[PDB]
Amino acid sequence: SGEAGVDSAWRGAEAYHFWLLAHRQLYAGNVDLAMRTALHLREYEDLLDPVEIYSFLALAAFYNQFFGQCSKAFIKLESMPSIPNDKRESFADLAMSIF
Amino acid sequence: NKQAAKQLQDLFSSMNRQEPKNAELFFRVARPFGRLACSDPTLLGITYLMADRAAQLRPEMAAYVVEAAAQKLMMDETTNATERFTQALQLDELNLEANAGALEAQIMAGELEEAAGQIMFLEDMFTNAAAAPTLLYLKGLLAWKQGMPSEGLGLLERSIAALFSAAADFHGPSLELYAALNPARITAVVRLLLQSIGGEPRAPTEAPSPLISKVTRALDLLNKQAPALQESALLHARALYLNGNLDGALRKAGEILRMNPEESSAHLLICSVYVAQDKPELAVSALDQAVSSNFAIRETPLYHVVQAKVLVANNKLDDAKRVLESAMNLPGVRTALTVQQRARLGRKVVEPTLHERATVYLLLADVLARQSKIPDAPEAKKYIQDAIREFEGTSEEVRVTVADCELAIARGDVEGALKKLRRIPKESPHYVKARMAMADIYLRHRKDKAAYIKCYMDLVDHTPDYDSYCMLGEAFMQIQEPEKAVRAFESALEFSPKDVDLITRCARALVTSHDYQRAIDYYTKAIANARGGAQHALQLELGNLLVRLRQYPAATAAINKALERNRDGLPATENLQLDVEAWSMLAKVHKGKLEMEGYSQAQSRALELQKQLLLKLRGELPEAVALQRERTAAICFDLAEQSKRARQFDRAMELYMEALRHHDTHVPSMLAVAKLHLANGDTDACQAQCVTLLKHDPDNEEASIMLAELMFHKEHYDTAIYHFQQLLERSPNHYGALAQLILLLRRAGRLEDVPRYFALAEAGSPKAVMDPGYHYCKGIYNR
Repeated sequence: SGEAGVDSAWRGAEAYHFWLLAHRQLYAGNVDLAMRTALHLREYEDLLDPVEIYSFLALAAFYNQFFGQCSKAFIKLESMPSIPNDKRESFADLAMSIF
Repeated sequence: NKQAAKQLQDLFSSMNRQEPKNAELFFRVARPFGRLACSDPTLLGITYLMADRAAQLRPEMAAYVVEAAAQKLMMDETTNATERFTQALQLDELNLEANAGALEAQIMAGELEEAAGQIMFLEDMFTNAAAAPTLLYLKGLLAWKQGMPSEGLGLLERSIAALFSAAADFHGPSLELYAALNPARITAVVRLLLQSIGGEPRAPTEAPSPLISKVTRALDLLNKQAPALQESALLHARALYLNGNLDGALRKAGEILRMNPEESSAHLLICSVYVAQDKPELAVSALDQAVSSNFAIRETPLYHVVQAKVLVANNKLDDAKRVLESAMNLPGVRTALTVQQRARLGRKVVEPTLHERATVYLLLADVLARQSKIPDAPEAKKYIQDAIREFEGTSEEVRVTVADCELAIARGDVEGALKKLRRIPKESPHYVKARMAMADIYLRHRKDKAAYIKCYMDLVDHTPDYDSYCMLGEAFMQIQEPEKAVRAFESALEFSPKDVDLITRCARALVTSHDYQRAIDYYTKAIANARGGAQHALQLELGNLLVRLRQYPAATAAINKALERNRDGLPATENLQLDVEAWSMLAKVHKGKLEMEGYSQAQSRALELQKQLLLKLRGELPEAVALQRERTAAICFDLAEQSKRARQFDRAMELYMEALRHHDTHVPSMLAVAKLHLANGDTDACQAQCVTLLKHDPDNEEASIMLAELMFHKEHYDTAIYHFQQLLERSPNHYGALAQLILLLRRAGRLEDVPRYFALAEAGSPKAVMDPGYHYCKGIYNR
């Protein structure tokens, strides 16, 4: 089935609606609302590529300079590397520089 | 042996008209290299021959007779070893070397427990001799033959450390070195410590074995003492194959095949590494290399294991099954051979380590499982239960229950494998390794992080080993709580520090948890796992940590002290290149100290050290002939950049000349001299740099693109727009190149391939019309 509630019934279509919302808001001046509607896909990372949402949040939230989210993004960009190890290690070096 | 054989033959011809036997003469024939016979069987036919012609002439003195029986003992040929050791025991019964070597001969002449009954008298007389090499190797060997490894490990490593201390007096691979380095006993220690793993692949990120790390460090030290010994590089890369350093073993085996004309054990190692690296066709290529060297190497457990699993990787079930059956049906792997066979056969039989035999049983079980349909054939289950039964409750085992643990992994019965793993309490077999096996299976195959951490819960419950709490840390790393990963890593470390891997894993969790202070504290608490030079770490690496913690004066102290370092044996000039590099990033620290003129002086002295390296680092992996002329070019580039920061482009001009003269082929040197000649107003000098680069490479982006624009400079825009349309074919929406080609075509009187490359910018990429440079370029196109 799906997530609880009629508002969360078509959770796959809702998942990609929120993902296309994130993609549109990343370049429409709503990068923080893109972060929130990709935190929507922090539940919906299973049906899409989890690395895509992870890198989206990490590399448009650290550059939004949300320092707690910067720390969490660099935790994800150093621990459990799903980010490819070139940029994973580059942002690991940034974590060793920033944090 | 060729020159050795002819020198032996005309030697024995020359013995006729002189004294056919003489004491000092025949002692000096072999005794600096009759300390050892451990590399190749070619060492025996003169050393023991004229050891017999010297000691059966007269056995009175102890040095060469005892050490000749010792080198007779490094292929476990007690027969002659006990002969010379007992003629010594008849002549000088109690001694530093005589009785020690005699008990060494006993403890592989079937008398494993019969040479440990005179502890009090030997101990008091050994203390008297130390108060008023062979002793320490005796103690470690005797501790090993009884069954317990750890005391044998420690005392044998002490013996090889003493022989390395005796080795440190020599500047290189010397005959006197081989007397005092004594690779006989050291090689015996090494080959006695390769039994902890066998022919198996090994990883240190698993349950880490520090003993093979000690073997690797020791053989690296002996390679430093002698890069002219085939057993040095051979067993060094063999231990590398057992230390998780596989491609280093490949390179050292290639170094063997360089330094000796051929080596069958090197090809054994190469195919072993390839199948341990899971490279099947390369593995069978190196297997056929060993076969072309000798097909007679097939009947030995090391090559049995590696050839069997190569032909499993080669998927020749006939060949893999025949190798495994010759392991089984012909005795030697199915049956554990006795110690008395060492006297009879010499360098053919050693007591087969049980990891290796259980690996053979597991491999035969797996290939019969694959010969069946389900991964459980009757023969598969039979050999799984054999790998269980013959390897229960001992020290060299890997499968008390791990065999059907892995068989149930193949069946998918991970929980039955989990309770089978519950049957064993400690890593006498592969408790910890099957723990991480079924735990990672739960993590990824079953998508259960809870069972992934629960396996290590029950592992630390059964055996509280350091690797167990380490994998507690690994599963806490998985749970997106890297602080918990850290805390379980210090739990592992402060349970017992048994390896540098554990403490450095703690430091790495501190790195990924953004707590670098204790990370580099553990880097200064994981100094080195063994000897080999600790002040190199404690100075250069410590200065790097001070750079990480931002102490640049302390970095200058540690790193300027680092660049006076040294090694043992042959200290080759990598000492001096690391002095150069410590000076170069010392200059980088000076730049970080804001010392701009300090950067000029320190990086200029790094420039002149790399000018030495421009002439002294040319060979020894001779790509340095381009590397160092790039490096001194790049450091005079950075000093020219400092001159730009010192506001002088004419000094940048001079050091761009200097980079040009370091490396002519240097492409950004052509760029730099061209751009600061155009600053002087020299388009012709830029065209000359284009010509030189066109000689250096014919189709470069610089060469083709800027050649195109340089004849475009006289209104020949067709080549310019052609090379830039090649550029926007190669790079469709390169916004700088997009703007350049669209303005160039527009100024070429062309608006035709303008929207063609706008469309090509968005042809393969359906996100390009909303791009900012594409926005700007399409905008100016509409303008």
